[PDB]
Amino acid sequence: SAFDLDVVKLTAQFVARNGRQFLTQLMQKEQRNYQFDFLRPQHSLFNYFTKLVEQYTKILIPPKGLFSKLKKEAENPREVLDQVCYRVEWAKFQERERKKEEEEKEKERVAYAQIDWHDFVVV
Amino acid sequence: DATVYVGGLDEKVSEPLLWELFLQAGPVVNTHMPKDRVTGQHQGYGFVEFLSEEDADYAIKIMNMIKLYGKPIRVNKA
Amino acid sequence: SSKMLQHIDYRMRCILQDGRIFIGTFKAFDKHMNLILCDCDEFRKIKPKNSKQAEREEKRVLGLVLLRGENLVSMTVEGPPP
Amino acid sequence: KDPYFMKNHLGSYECKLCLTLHNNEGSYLAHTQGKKHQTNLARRVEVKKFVKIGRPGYKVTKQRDSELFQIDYPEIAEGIMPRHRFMSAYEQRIEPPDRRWQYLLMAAEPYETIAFKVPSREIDKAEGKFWTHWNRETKQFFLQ
Amino acid sequence: MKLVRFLMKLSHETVTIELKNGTQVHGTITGVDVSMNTHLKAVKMTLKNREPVQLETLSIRGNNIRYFILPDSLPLDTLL
Amino acid sequence: VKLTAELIEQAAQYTNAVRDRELDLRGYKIPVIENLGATLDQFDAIDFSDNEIRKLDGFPLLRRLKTLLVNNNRICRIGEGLDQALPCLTELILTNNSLVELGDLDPLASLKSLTYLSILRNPVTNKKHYRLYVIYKVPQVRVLDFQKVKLKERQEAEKMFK
Amino acid sequence: METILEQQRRYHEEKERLMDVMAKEMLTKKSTLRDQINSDHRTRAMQDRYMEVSGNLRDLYDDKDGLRKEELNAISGPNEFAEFYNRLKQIKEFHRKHPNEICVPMSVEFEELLKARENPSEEAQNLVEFTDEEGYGRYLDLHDCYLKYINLKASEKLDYITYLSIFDQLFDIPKERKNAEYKRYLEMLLEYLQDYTDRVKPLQDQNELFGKIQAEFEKKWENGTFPGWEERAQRLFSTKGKSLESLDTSLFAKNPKSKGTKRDTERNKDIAFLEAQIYEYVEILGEQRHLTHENVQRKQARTGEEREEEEEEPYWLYKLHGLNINYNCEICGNYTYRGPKAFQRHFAEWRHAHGMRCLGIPNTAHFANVTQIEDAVSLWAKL
Amino acid sequence: PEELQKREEEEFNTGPLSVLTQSVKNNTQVLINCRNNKKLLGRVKAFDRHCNMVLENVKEMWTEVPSKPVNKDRYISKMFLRGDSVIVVLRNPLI
RNA sequence: GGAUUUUUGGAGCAUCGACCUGGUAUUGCAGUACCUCCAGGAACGGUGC
Repeated sequence: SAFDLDVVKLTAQFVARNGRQFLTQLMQKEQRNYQFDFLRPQHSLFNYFTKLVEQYTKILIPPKGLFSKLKKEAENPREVLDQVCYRVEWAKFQERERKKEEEEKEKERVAYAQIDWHDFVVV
Repeated sequence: DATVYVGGLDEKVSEPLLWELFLQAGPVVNTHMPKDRVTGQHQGYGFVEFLSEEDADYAIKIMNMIKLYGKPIRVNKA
Repeated sequence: SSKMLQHIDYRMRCILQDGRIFIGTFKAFDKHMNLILCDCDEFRKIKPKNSKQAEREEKRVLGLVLLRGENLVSMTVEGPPP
Repeated sequence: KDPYFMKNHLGSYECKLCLTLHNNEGSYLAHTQGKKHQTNLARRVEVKKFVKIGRPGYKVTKQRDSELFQIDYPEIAEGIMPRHRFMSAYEQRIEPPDRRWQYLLMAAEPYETIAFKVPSREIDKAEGKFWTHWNRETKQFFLQ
Repeated sequence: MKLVRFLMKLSHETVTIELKNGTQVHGTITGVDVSMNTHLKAVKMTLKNREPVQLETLSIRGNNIRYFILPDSLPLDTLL
Repeated sequence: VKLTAELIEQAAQYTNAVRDRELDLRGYKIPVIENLGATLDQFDAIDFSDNEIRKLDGFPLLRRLKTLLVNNNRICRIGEGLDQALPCLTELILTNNSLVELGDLDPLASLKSLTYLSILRNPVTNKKHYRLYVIYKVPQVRVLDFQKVKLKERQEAEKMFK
Repeated sequence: METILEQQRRYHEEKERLMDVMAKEMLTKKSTLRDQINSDHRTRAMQDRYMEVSGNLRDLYDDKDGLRKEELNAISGPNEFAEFYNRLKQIKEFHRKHPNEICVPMSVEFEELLKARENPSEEAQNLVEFTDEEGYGRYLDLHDCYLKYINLKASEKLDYITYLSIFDQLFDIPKERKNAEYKRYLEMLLEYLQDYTDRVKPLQDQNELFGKIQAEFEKKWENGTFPGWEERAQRLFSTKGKSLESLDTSLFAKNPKSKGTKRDTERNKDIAFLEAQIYEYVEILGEQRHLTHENVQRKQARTGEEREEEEEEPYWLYKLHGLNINYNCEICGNYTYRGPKAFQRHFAEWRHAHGMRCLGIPNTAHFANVTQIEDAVSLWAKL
Repeated sequence: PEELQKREEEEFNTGPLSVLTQSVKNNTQVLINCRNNKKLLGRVKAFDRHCNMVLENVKEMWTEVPSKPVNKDRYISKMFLRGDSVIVVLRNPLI
C-alpha cells in the first residue's frame, strides 16, 4: 500500500500548485491515457487523499515556513502549554456537549416510549 | 450447511425440550448443546443438524418469531 | 540468606588483599569465604616507578584455583555462565 | 461444618470432595486428615402520567413531492421533540372492520397526535433521525 | 546484644562500606548475613588513588570491611 | 546474516590453547564486524574464521584483547583506526586475504605493541621486496609469517626506499 | 526530495501529534507525585523534541524561494508528474501493507497500561535524577550541605536547625566572612539549589529564567539594588558603604574596585553571581525549604519506631485410563487422538460426521470403526 | 538467657568497656583510633562485645601528606566501626 | 561470627623472565613446569630489601 500512498501524495503535491478549480495538474492527466481511480469521489481513500491535499494547504500557508518563521511555537514553551490547555478545554467541552446530546437522546427515547399510540386522529 | 445455530435461549431450557421445539418444523438428526461441566448449566446456544441443508434452512428461516420463556430465540446458518 | 549461592557458576572477579584480581567461574563456595574458580586468571598491577611510564597489569591464567577467605576482599560479577 | 460429608441411603458417610465412603462414624472424622483430602481441598410510567392531554387543533399540510408533510405547532417551551411513528390499523378504540392499512402518527407532549394513513406499502421512511426535522425558531415540523 | 543483628536488618539502603586497603564501595546494600557479608547491587568502588569504577553487583566480606557509613535518614533506636 | 549481539552472546567462550579467553565464531559468514562491545573487555582472542568481511573495520575499544584471528576471509582493505581500539594487540593473523597493493600495511604499522604478524597466503607477499617493506613499515613486529626478523633484512629495509 | 512540500507537512504533522500528546497528558488526572513528575518530564522532552523539529523545519526555506517560481508556474505541470510516475513504475511484487505511515508517531507518543511512559522516554527513570530523601521534589536534601558547613566551620556547635535558620536569610548579615572559605561551599550549595529548582519544574523555561536572573543581576544588582535612607548605598562585592549615588558611581570604576582587591568585580564576580542565584532559589523555592524543615523537625521530634515507619514508606491417572497414547485418524484429516475411549467418543460426534459428509458417506453405525477413507468408501459402495 | 544477659550487662558496666558505658549514659563524645591513623571523635549510640560501635555525628580526622601534611578531616552523620580496626579508645578527649 | 590455619587485623644490592648475532649434535610419538652447550652487545621489564 506504499505505492498507492506515494501516488496519492504526488497527486496532492501536483494539485496544490493550481490557479483554478478545474485547471489543475490532475485534470489534464486524466485525458492523457493515465489510469487514476483516486480522482473520483466514490472511492474510500480519496476522501482522505483530498484531505492530504488539505495538508498540502498546510504547506501553502504564509506562516507555515515559506516566507516567515514561527517564534511562539518554536521558542516559547509557555505558548505551547497554553495551546495544549486550550485544546484540552475544547476536548472537555466537546465531551460535555456529547454527553448532553446523549442525555437528550435518552430523554427523547424515554418520552417516545411513554406516549400514547392509540389516540389516532385523521383530519 | 445442514447445521443451524439457535441462540437466545434461557438456562432452564433442556435438550429434549429443544428437540421437541425443533421437531415442529422438521425432523432433526442431532442436537448439540454446549454446557459447562463444572456448574452444570447451559450457555444459551445450540446447534441443530438436520438430514438436509434445505430443511435446515427452512427451519432457520421459519423460527424467526419464536419466544421461549419470554426471550426471543434467534436462528442462523452455520 | 542465600545471596552467595545466587551468583554460582558465573565468571566473578574477586579482589585479593595484595591488590590483584582473580577472575574465574565461581562454581563452589563455603562458609569460610572460599571460592573454587575454574579456568581462573589472576591480574596484578605493576608499579611504573617513573614519570613517563604507564601503569600496566600482568595477567596469568592458572585454571582451577582454590581461594581462601583470608586473602579475598570483595567479589564482583563480571560474566554470565556460557 | 463440613459441606462435603453427607449421609447416603444405607446409613453410611460419603465425601463428595474426594468421593470416599465410610461405614462407621469414626472413619468419617478421620478421613479429613490426610493427603488426598488436602489435595482435594487445595484443588477446589412517571412521564406518561404527568403528560397533559388537552387535544388541541393541529395544522398539518401534505404535498406530493418527487426526488413531505409540514405540521405547524405552537411553542412547547421544552426540549422534547415530537416523535413520528408508523403503526398498523389493527389496534383501535372501536376496532372497525376492513382495517388493513398503515398510518404514520406524530405525537408531542403538549399537543395531540396527528395521524395520516398511507395506502402504499413503502414510499418513504418513517424514521425520526433520517428524513425528519423540527425547527424550534419557527416551531414547525417537517417529515419527508 | 551483638551489632550483627542491627546490620542484618538493612535492605534497600544506600550505604558506603570502607574496606581496609584503601577501598570504599558506596551502593544500595541488598543482603547482610551474620558473618557481616555485605552483598550490594549497582555500586561504585574506589580504591586507594584509583578511578572510581562502577559494578553491577558486589559482595564484600566481614573481615575485609573496616568501617561503614549510613545516611542521616536512618533511626538507630528501632534497629537495636 | 549480519553480526549482532546475539551472535556474540550465544557463542562458545572458553579457554584456548595459549591459556587465554577465546570465543569461537567460526562458520558465520558475517559481511561486517559491528557491535562487538558486548564482551565488556573479558576476552583476549577473537576468532573470525570463515567470514565474508570485506574490510576489517568497525572495532570497539577493547583493552583486554591481545590476539586477532582474521584468517580465511575476504579482507581486501584494512581500517585506519585499529591502534586506538586495541592498544594491547600483539598477535595479528591476517592470512588468506585479498591484499594486492603494498599500501594496505601502512595503517597496520600504527600498533606499537604488535609483535606477531601473519600475512601468508596473500597476493601482497608475491611481489618483490614485500618482507623488506613490512619490516620497514612496522619495526616493532618481531615475528612475521611464522618467521623472526633478521638484522640483514632490517639493514636492507633501512637502506632501501630512502 | 520534496523538502518544502512533503518534509514540511511531515514536520507539521509531527508537531500536531506532539501537541495532541501534550494535551492528552495535561487533560489526564494525576494520583501520585512521582507519576506527575514523570509525566511533566515526558511533556518537557516532547516540547524539546517539537522545538528541535520546528528549528529543523524553519531552516528549510533557502531553496524554497528559488523553487517557488518553478512550482507555481503554469508552463510546468503534468510533464514532471508523468516523469515521476514513470520513475515510480518499478516492480510491485513486494506484497506487504505498511499501515505505520501515520499510526507509528501516534503510537510512539503514547503510553501502555503496565508502564506510563512514552517510546522515546522508555529509558527515563525518576531515580536517576532525584534522591530518596528528596521525594521527587517534595523535600530537599540538606544533610551533606550541613556536614560541609560543619567541616568548614570546624565546630560541633551547629545542628540542623541552626543551619536551617542560617540558610533562611536572604539579605541579612552572614554567619561568616565574605572573603573566607565559605564561598566554595556556598557556590556548591547554589549549584545544588539550581539543580533542584530545574528538576522540580521541568516544564518551565530554564533558559529564559536564567536570562532573567542574569538581567536582574546585571541591570539591578550591580547598580544599588538595596537602597537606604554608608547606609544609603552598599556594595555586594566591595562590602563597603557609600555617601550618595555619584560617589558610588565614581567608586564603581575605581582601581581597587576593578582589580586591586581580593573581592573585586574581576575575581569575586562568580561568587556574587552564585550568591544571587542562591538568593533567587531561596526566594522562589521557600515553600519547599519550609516543608523540608518541617519534615526534619517531625523526624527529629519522633521516636525510633515512628522514624522507622516513616522511612519505610498426573501420570498414574493417564496410564491407568489408557491416555497419553498417540493414535492417527485418517478420516478427519489424519487427526491425533490421545486415547482409545476418547477416539471412540469422538467417532460418534459432530467433527467426524462433518469429516465424513465431505466424502459422501452418511453417518450410520456401520462406519463407526472406520478409519481409512478407502475402507469407508468400500463399505459405502458395498452397502 | 536472662543470666547470660545479666552477666553481659555486668561485664559491660564494670569491665574494660565501662568507659563505653559512659558513651551511652551521659552521651559523651569518645575518641577512637583506627588502623589507618584516622581518629574518630564522637559519641557511641550502640556497642557490643566485639567492640563494634555505632557513632552518630562523628568527625574523622587524619593526616595526608601532599612538604608538610595537612589535617584533612570530615564529618559523618551516622557511621559504624568494627572492633578489628579499633586500637585505642579514649573516654574523655582533650578537645 | 571479639586473639596461632580462614570472620573481629601485623597493621644501590639479590633473583627471574626476556631482546638481537655467530659455531655445534639429536628428525624424535606425547600430555608435561622448565628443558643441548659456549662467546658478544643491551640505552627491556616483574618481586624482595
